[PDB]
Amino acid sequence: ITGTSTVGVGRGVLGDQKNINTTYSTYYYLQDNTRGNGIFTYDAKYRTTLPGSLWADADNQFFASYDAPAVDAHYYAGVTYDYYKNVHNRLSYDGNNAAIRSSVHYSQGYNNAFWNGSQMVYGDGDGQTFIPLSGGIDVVAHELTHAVTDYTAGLIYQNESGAINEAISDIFGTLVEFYANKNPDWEIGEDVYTPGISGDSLRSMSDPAKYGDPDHYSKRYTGTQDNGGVHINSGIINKAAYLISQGGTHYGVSVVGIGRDKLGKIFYRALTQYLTPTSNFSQLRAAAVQSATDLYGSTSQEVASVKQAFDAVGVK
Ligand SMILES: O[C@@H]1[C@@H](O)[C@H](O)OC[C@H]1O
Ligand SMILES: O[C@@H]1[C@@H](O)[C@H](O)OC[C@H]1O
Ligand SMILES: [Ca+2]
Ligand SMILES: [Ca+2]
Ligand SMILES: [Ca+2]
Ligand SMILES: [Ca+2]
Ligand SMILES: [Zn+2]
Repeated sequence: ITGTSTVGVGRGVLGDQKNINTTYSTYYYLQDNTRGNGIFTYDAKYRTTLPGSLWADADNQFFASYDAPAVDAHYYAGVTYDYYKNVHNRLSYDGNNAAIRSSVHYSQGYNNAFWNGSQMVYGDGDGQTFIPLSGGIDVVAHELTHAVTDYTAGLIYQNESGAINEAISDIFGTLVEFYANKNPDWEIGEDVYTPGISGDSLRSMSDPAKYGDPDHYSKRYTGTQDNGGVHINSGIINKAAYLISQGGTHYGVSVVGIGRDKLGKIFYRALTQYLTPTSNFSQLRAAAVQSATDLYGSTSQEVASVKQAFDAVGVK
């Protein structure tokens, strides 16, 4: 909508207070004009029609329980935008400042979030398994990274290319969380997962097996569930990226860590320069090696660590 840019204030899913960029035109809309061609947040009103209504507020103060998921979807979309701009010189997910749209209050008790080819979509959770999922910045960045992947490598969402697609979203969801530096970790979804269970998460990058996911190619799931286990076998790639960044010895294979920022540059380059829609784990390895070579040289520690990490998880 057309209006004058202004700044509102509200509270997130987790009760934290934050300023949000809004637009004034009779009402104050969740429309952030400071980032590319806008970040737009919508209210699905407990239904499944998308995008719904552009969020409209009467006084620019968003402290109601009902507003919190919209506050966080709006705010964390901006953080993810900032990450890709400042770290990877990328303007929005299509690299040309496409408008980022997010709908919250999707359905009733919906325990998920997703990028639907055009926008992000967040359920409220049933209050038991999930609270509103936009409250997890790694969830938001996870979904928005899917838009980045769809516009670049285009990894088919099935089998190994689908698991790479999932791993990429877990990776950059985690790196965006570290970028904001609020209780960051190598776990996925901890902030919105099981409010009644402390210390758990949806997946673990540091130790995929913690939740039954493979941490080695030999343990990969080859059935048909989950489009061939795209959310399961991602553990194999998640573990390799954890090892690249943090180091460790895994099934007796030692990996020297190189840090988070270099992991991001290697995988972003791999994602945008070398991966294709049908790429498999082995081709991901080659992409990661060629990216680290481009960035740091064939005889670098970085290239060596990329090689050690994929050996650890059994990807040749
Ligand atoms: O109480 C809710 C209110 O916060 C919102 O603005 O409109 C829908 C209501 O359910
Ligand atoms: O507020 C209610 C909400 O809790 C539920 O998700 O759907 C029905 C609504 O009236
Ligand atoms: Ca208000
Ligand atoms: Ca965390
Ligand atoms: Ca996390
Ligand atoms: Ca929990
Ligand atoms: Zn995903």
